[PDB]
Amino acid sequence: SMNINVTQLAQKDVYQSKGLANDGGFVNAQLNGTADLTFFSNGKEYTVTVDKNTTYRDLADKINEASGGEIVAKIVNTGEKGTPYRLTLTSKETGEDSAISFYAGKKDSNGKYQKDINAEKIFDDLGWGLDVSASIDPDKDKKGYGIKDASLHIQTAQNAEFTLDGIKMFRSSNTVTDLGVGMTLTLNKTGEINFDVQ
Amino acid sequence: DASLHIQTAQNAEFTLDGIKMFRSSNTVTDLGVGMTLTLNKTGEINFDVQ
Amino acid sequence: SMNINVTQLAQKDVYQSKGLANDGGFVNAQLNGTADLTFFSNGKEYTVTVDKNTTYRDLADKINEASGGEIVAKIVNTGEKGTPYRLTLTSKETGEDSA
Amino acid sequence: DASLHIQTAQNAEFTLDGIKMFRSSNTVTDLGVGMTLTLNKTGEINFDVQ
Amino acid sequence: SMNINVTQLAQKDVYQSKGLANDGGFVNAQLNGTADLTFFSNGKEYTVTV
Amino acid sequence: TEIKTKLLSFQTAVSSLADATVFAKRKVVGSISDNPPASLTVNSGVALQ
Amino acid sequence: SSKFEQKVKEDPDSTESFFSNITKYEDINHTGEVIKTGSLSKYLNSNGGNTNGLEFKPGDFTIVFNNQTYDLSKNSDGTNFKLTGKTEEELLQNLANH
Repeated sequence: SMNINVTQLAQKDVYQSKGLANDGGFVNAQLNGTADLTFFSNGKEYTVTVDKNTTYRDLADKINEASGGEIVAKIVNTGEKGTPYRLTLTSKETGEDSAISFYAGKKDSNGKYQKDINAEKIFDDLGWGLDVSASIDPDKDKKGYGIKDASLHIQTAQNAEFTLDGIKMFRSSNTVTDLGVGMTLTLNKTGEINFDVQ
Repeated sequence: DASLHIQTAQNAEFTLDGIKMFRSSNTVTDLGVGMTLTLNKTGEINFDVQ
Repeated sequence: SMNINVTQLAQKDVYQSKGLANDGGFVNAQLNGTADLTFFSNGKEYTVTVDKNTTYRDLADKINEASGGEIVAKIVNTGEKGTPYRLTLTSKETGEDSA
Repeated sequence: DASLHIQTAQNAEFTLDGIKMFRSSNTVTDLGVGMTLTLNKTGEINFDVQ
Repeated sequence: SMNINVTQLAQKDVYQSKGLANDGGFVNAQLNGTADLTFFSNGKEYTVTV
Repeated sequence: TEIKTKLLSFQTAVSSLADATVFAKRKVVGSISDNPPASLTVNSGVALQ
Repeated sequence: SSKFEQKVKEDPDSTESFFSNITKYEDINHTGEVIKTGSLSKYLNSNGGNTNGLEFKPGDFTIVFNNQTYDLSKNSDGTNFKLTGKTEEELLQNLANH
């Protein structure tokens, strides 16, 4: 038997764009051969190529393809008067490991980036307005810019946490895996509770 | 002359992860592509779909 | 997985009107560009166009067109310089958008 | 003194999420009529619209 | 019949220590021979050489 | 006799559904007219909550 | 059932049309029983314009449609009109014209 408390939950970062007219529009209204967009989540790099048939939705789909599900999407028709739309994205990584970051740059023959500021200003178009705290040639950096807005912060990156009767522990996931001989547990609120196995 | 309108009725809009939604009437079928949600009166909800 | 929250209290109306007109309401006229008057319901519409069709009743009738009468009331029918009706009303439906 | 009127029959009352009003005699009806509440017995309830 | 209030958490002597880069980290690998330690807990005395 | 009763009973359901009893009204419980224990009432055009 | 929802949201009226169709009132049959020329012609505006009048208590003569009060204050032919119009024949002919 034991006493418990929980005082974090490992929810993810989820970010959104501004109110776009629609994502059927193109990453920008018109393009060169390519524009290139980069994302990161917990140190992994994710890069996409834009083309002259790439709608904003195609960009969301490519992000999933380029990330292979490492960064996940959920999109919005806000239904707001006149401007019913938003575009949002989600991380695979969660907990204290959750964060996402944002950048634009094209890869080269060294497997290395080149900074596409033209594609960087596409991010503010996509409302994930880059948090400028990144002087980065991302291969070494792996932290892109964040974003600028909190209301656009669909969900936040943070750790999971709990006590056990005198002891406090933080955990990258809401799933507690091996509490004992064949045990598993979930976190559902930040609160105290007591338990018994008997 | 809202004085003839001695008292006024009101509605309920809804909020979302990060977001809050302006409306002309209560409806959240505009989650996205067909996903339909409805607003009760007062509460929060955390979600999982299974 | 997600969070949604909903916290907004609906309210009710209390009301006494101006009166519905008798058979005379002359007021105004038009301009060179077509003068148009219109009455709404949060996205739909109820309309009349003014060439000289510019009586109080033309307007009041469309106000009835928009308001729809989904209301409760108690009745007085006396008159006011050509205005046989006056009532005290209170809401049967809801909404702020519905103002 | 007021005590000679036994326990002093008075209003019938309720509460609606920060909204209230007083009526007892023969009726409790005029609570902003059109959508109204009426009282005869102790109760607690919730509803939702379809 | 009886009524109960309870005002005081029965607790244990619960310790948790410095953060370790290594549980396999050596408490001591070349102790200068041995040390001699003593403890009392649970109303019981303890003695050890380390 | 039994089957005719079945058709009579089925006939009633057919009769029941002939009526568009369902109406274009918002939906909530409680409509008594006089001396019920208690009731709060709302009607057929409300914004739903 | 998704079809049931479809048809109602598509069109409740046709959807009701399958069970029933519509509310039916009594046939609207009633007569203006007695009128003839020269009954009120000069309280009526036989002057051609609008110079003549007739006595009334408000709501002595009115239409109600959709439970809303309806109008009796213009020619259907578009000429000079009043509630106590030009003549007996004109007033009642205009309404049918209306």
